[PDB]
Amino acid sequence: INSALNQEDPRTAWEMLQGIKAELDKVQPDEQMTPQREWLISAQEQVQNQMNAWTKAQAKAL
Amino acid sequence: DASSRAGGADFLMRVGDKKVTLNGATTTYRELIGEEQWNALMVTAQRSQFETDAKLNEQYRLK
Amino acid sequence: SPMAGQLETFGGITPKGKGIPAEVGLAGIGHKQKVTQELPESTSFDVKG
Repeated sequence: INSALNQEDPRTAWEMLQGIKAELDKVQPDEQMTPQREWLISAQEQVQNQMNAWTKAQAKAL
Repeated sequence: DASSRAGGADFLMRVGDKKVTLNGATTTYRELIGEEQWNALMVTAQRSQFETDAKLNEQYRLK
Repeated sequence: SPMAGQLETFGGITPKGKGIPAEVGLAGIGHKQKVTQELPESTSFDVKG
């Protein structure tokens, strides 16, 4: 999860997080909230913040 | 049981205003339970949907 | 595709959930460009005597 949060492109980080969620679905095969799904929700929120900061730089360069 | 299921908040909110006779006294289901106990039950029923369903929590938090 | 339904249910938060494409999770997040193609115009010193 931490390596997926240290990517330069947020679009790659999002897909990496989706892959990690798919991996986790095989060890927690139910619907309740666990402290490990909170990890992934927080990671996705952080990736959204990173996308905001990334669009700053892209717009400035353009 | 109803506090731990989706849609149980609506059921409990509707049933709190209905009558029951126990020990020779006729009360409502909200009066039979305590006032603070009823408020705690309401909070549990409203918040349990986001603990027994990670999909809802993820959807709302991402929104 | 025969696997169009298996790909959408890949990466969900729960095994009954659906994965979120980046075009939807990151949708709406962006910044406008402050520079436009509205150029300044020059005027000629035209005196017809």
